[PDB]
Amino acid sequence: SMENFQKVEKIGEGTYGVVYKARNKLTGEVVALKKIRLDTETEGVPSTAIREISLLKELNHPNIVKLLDVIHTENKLYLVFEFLHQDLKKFMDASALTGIPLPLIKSYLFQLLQGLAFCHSHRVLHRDLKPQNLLINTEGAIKLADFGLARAFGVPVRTYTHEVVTLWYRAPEILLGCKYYSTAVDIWSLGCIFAEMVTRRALFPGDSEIDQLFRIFRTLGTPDEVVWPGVTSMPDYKPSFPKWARQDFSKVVPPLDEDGRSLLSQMLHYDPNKRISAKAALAHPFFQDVTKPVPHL
Amino acid sequence: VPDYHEDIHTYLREMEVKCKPKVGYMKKQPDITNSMRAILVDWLVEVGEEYKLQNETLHLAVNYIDRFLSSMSVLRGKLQLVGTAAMLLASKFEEIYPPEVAEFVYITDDTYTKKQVLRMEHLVLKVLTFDLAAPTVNQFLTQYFLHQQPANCKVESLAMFLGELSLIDADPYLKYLPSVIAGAAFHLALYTVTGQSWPESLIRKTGYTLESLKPCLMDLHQTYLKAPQHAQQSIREKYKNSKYHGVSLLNPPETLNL
Ligand SMILES: Clc1cccc(Nc2nc(OCC3CCCCC3)c3[nH]cnc3n2)c1
Repeated sequence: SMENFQKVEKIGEGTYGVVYKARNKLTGEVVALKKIRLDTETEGVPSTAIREISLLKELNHPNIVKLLDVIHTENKLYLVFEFLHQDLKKFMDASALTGIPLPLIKSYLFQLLQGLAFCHSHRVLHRDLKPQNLLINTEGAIKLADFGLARAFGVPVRTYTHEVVTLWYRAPEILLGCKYYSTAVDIWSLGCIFAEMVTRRALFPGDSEIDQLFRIFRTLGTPDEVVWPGVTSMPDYKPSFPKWARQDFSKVVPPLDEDGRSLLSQMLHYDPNKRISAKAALAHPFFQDVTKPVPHL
Repeated sequence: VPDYHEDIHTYLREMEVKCKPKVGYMKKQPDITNSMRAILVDWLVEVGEEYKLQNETLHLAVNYIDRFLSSMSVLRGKLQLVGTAAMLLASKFEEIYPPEVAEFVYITDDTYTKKQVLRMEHLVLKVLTFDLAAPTVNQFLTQYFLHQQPANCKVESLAMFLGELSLIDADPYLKYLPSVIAGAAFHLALYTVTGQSWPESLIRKTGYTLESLKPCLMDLHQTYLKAPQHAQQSIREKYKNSKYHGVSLLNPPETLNL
């Protein structure tokens, strides 16, 4: 079943399973294989694989990792995916003495926004956007990957899982216990990623939920009823929260130009209703000169 | 947050045609019948109530059973096993805390083993080729509810109730797409509770008018009128609860004047 694939090395482990680099012996295609250990008399096929496969077979897009096949054995399940060369986190690491050239940053964000609008227009929430789940190739593409925490949503949304998003990229409405979250949580993550590509350090690296909330509040101001109607009634909202004054965005990501700051501040708006959708962000003046430089590795 | 409401609606319209079960499959099933499928669905409604599952979970399980039975011949003693595996898969896909496999094994009262449930889960995945994100009547209802002037909780729960009743009876409801059943259930609920009719803003959205909803609506009306007599009664009982505003013992209108 796996007869025509030749394993090359282990790539890593994400939300569930294990990923390897492999080579199709007959066609030459290099692929990533995500091995899913099943068993039986356990839970059967994990809900994470069920959601990942059914959603990725629907999501055909240049900026979304392409699921090529599913090899479904009595014992194991193997997801065959197009092979990407590196993760954004490793690329930023490799660039941290020099920095990522502005045009590559803009192209990467433009591409991420396209992948994300396509997800959201197909009723899919990603819910784990972070630099290690964003994969680049040597032709300048960048693609959303690891849909292990994703889910299909309904209009209007109902309550979904609370334990979502790695903490440094987690939106405020999740941190505060909102009953309903939606597509704005993936935009907040991407806005933290955009800042991180530019400063090359995580915008809000908290070590706990309340630390994460205070880090966000010291940068954007502690939210009130004016900025975010309803904030004070949120479940984990506390009247004892320190009231920090909002920082001037030119000080938040100092190298960003006016267009860039305007775009980042709309991706980090507190109120998920005012936070910019991915579709609308693609027409932001920041991208008027977007091109596609590649990366290197 | 309506930036994608129309892209999503358009996409669900495209996918419900691709997820559509085969309209006359029961006449190709040697051993099972419409009435046997009614008994299975009624039972799944009871299971959803017992583990407090979402209504969407129920609608997805049923879509999985109808698509599985569309290409797989099943003996009557195994129909519950297919329905159990489908309900397990739908719980995994849609629920925050699905029941565990042992809970599914227990509620078949040990008719099957855990090993058979897990082997059937895999068979259903392979038959449906892992394509489980199917549009449901419930997903179209919820988008239609947004057009209400003002919102009416009785209208919503009664449209859910009517949409659910259509799951039980393959004949006639397997002919109608999820969006159309939802349009009939929304109009019927609205007319029963308020006197109002399918709004003009939903003709613009959907393209459906009362004339195009007419065949489904005539079918749904009769189902509504005859509900108290149907051999399956778990949906009327579930909709006696206050969680659903007691809508099942609202009186159906005698005529629709269409
Ligand atoms: Cl050396 C190298 C370095 C990074 C990536 C990759 N390649 C690659 N990895 C995947 O999952 C990688 C996975 C690793 C753990 C964290 C989540 C992502 C893929 N899924 C579809 N295509 C994929 N391509 C390779």
